[PDB]
Amino acid sequence: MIVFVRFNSSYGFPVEVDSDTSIFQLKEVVAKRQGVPADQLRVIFAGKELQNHLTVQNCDLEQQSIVHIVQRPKPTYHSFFVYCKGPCHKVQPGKLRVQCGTCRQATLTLAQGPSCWDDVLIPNRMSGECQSPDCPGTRAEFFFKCGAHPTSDKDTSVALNLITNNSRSIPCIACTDVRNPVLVFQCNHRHVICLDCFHLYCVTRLNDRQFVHDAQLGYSLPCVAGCPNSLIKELHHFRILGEEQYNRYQQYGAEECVLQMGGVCPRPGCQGQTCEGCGFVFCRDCKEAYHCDSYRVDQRAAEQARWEEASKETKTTKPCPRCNVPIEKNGGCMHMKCPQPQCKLEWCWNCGCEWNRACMGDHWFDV
Ligand SMILES: [Zn+2]
Ligand SMILES: [Zn+2]
Ligand SMILES: [Zn+2]
Ligand SMILES: [Zn+2]
Ligand SMILES: [Zn+2]
Ligand SMILES: [Zn+2]
Ligand SMILES: [Zn+2]
Ligand SMILES: [Zn+2]
Repeated sequence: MIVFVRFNSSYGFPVEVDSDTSIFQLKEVVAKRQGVPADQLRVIFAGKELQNHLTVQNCDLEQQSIVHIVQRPKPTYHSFFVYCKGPCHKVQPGKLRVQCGTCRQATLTLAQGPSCWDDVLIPNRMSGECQSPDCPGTRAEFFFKCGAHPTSDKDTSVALNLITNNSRSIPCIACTDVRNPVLVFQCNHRHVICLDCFHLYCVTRLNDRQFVHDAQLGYSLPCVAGCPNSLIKELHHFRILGEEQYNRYQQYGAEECVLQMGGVCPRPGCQGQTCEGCGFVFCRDCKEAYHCDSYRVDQRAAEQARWEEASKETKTTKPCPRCNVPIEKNGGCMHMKCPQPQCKLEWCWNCGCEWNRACMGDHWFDV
């Protein structure tokens, strides 16, 4: 059998595999050509990952069928997750901060803090009074920081607003495993995916060249379920793939623009008929060296793997930590205050403790 193997590239090289050939042996043969540990390689066919024990007959692979390989080398409750450009260079939980937008000083006092993503992403959406002297600024300018290490106020990361604390134990749409955090799509059902599958998914589309181009916005991916009007608008979410794969994604304009012009290279490093450049000659029909002879997701997972909602019971209401009078939460803001005048405890919904900067940063609000 011939199967075309696409590995960090648009073109797929052919591999010879017998009827009983194991997915591990395929991942052994691809490891020789590419020189990488087999225990990090992941074979994906039609969107489904193939486990090592499986065989060609079980998979329902056929002649010239395309398989991708992708390489993969009380606790703090975190609402916010960011991409830290350094030193981490990977997605991390972040701290949510605010400042006076008029003077750029982190002293902006909020009557009531933020309740959701729109409150902290839409500029000039919130308001307060700044504690700078001779500063009139009322504008709340929210920013984020990586939480994996200390950071100067100035050193800010971008929030990945789709990445969500899986506090509802929602299973993945791709793998059915309950992970944390998870990416939640902006389709009608708010479909949930784990970040391991988001990676697998983004990479598979890069090799396939199945990215979508929002003309004004750029190139993106919709929900994995194919849902309409679910393109990821916040394109910094592709930073999650890491630099190799992000870098690849950025080069998609170049490569599509060349595709539209009628251009075509099949090297792993990089008028009607030689790479010059890299220096490697090849056929244009089959992409071989110079010499031309010789996608769905399951419905049951899709129903379960939605952000959806929880019907209120018992989450809905909690007694005041100090005085015990029931308080029900309004919106997603964790910052509770007590109307009982002999008490008036400001506390955190989630932690059950007095309100403070840690709760604020880790989870001023929750989704
Ligand atoms: Zn960091
Ligand atoms: Zn100010
Ligand atoms: Zn998954
Ligand atoms: Zn969806
Ligand atoms: Zn080349
Ligand atoms: Zn050829
Ligand atoms: Zn109270
Ligand atoms: Zn808290």
